[PDB]
Amino acid sequence: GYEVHHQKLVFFAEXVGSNKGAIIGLMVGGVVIA
Amino acid sequence: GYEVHHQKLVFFAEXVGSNKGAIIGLMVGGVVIA
Amino acid sequence: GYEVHHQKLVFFAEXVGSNKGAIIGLMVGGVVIA
Amino acid sequence: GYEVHHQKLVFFAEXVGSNKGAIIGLMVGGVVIA
Amino acid sequence: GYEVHHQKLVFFAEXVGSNKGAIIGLMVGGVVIA
Amino acid sequence: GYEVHHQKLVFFAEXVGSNKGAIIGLMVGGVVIA
Amino acid sequence: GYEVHHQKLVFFAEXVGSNKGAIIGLMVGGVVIA
Amino acid sequence: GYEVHHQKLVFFAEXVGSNKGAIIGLMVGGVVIA
Amino acid sequence: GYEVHHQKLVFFAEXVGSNKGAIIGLMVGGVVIA
Amino acid sequence: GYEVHHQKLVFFAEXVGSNKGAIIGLMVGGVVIA
Amino acid sequence: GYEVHHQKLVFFAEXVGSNKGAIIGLMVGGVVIA
Amino acid sequence: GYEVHHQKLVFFAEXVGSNKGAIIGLMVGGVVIA
Repeated sequence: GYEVHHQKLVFFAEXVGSNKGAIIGLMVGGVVIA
Repeated sequence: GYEVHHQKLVFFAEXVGSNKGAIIGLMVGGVVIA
Repeated sequence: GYEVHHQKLVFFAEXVGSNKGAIIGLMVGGVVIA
Repeated sequence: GYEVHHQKLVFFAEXVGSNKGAIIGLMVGGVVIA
Repeated sequence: GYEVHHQKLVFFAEXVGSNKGAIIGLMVGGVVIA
Repeated sequence: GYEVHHQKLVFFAEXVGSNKGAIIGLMVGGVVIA
Repeated sequence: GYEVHHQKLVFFAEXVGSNKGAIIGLMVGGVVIA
Repeated sequence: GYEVHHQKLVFFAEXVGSNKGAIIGLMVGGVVIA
Repeated sequence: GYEVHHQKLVFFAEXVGSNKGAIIGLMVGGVVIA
Repeated sequence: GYEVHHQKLVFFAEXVGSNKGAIIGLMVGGVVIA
Repeated sequence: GYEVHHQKLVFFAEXVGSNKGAIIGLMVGGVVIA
Repeated sequence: GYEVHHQKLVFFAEXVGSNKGAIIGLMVGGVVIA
């Protein structure tokens, strides 16, 4: 079990052209890339 | 079981042309890229 | 089981031309890209 | 069990062209790259 | 069990072209590269 | 059990072209490269 | 003459008990405290 | 003459008890404290 | 004449008790303390 | 004439009790303390 | 004339009790202390 | 004329009690102490 709390996240992104993947600020769980 | 709470997220994005993927600020669960 | 609560999310997006993917501020569940 | 709390994260990204992977600010869980 | 708290993280990224891997600011859990 | 707290991390990255591995600012857990 | 434009401001405040002063997100002009 | 434009400001404040002064995110002009 | 543009500012504040002065994230102009 | 542009500023503050002065992240202009 | 651009500044402050002066991350112009 | 650009500055401060002077991370211009 995951207990994630009290996060202050600021995400700046620039350009980001032809993104074919995942761009996530805060991710809880699992990321599978194929 | 996931328990996510008390998040203050700010997401800035610029440009972002021809995005074919997922751009997520806060994601809970699972991301599969194929 | 997922328990997500108490989120303060601000999402800024600029440009974003010809987006063919998913642009989500807060996502709970699962994202599959194909 | 993971207990993650009280994080102040600032993420700056520039360019980021043709990203086919995962770009995450804060990730809790597991990342599998294939 | 992992207990991670009270982190002040600043992440600067530039260029980052054709990224096929994982670029994470703060990661808790496990990273498998294949 | 790991107890990590009170970290002030600043991460500067430049160029970073065609990254196929993991670039992490703060990582807690385990990294397996294959 | 002041020309202020194109500002994206996010202001988070917590607690803030018995405030006797001015708490302003974006202020243009002049502030006099006495 | 002042020409201020294109600002992305995020302001986090915590506690802030019995504030008798000015707490400003973005201020253009003049501040006099007495 | 002042020409200030293209600023990405993140301001974290904690505690801040009995503030009698000016706490500003981005200030353009003049500050006089008396 | 001052031309200030393209600044990425992150400001962390802790405690800060009974501040009678000016605490500024980015300041353009002039500061006079008396 | 001053031309200041392309600055990546991270400012950490701790304690800072009874500050009667100026605490600035990035300052352009002139500072007079009296 | 001053041309200052491309600076990556990290400033750590601890304690800093009863500061009556100027504590600046990056300063361009002139500092007069009296």
